[PDB]
Amino acid sequence: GKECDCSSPENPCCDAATCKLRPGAQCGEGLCCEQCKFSRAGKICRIARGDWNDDRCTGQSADCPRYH
Repeated sequence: GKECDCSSPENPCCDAATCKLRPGAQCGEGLCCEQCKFSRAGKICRIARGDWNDDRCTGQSADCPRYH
């Protein structure tokens, strides 16, 4: 599988030995993740352009997906 919580091998929020959150933070990298923390759900992890469901950052998500 793949547990690379982050993509940077120098990030303090993740770990290179296991490519995953090293500290007790809540994320290694994303658009809705404070310095080692999960933003608050109901947040905007992106901005669609016409009609659909925005990428409301979840209370357990740090990056942002994409529907359109």
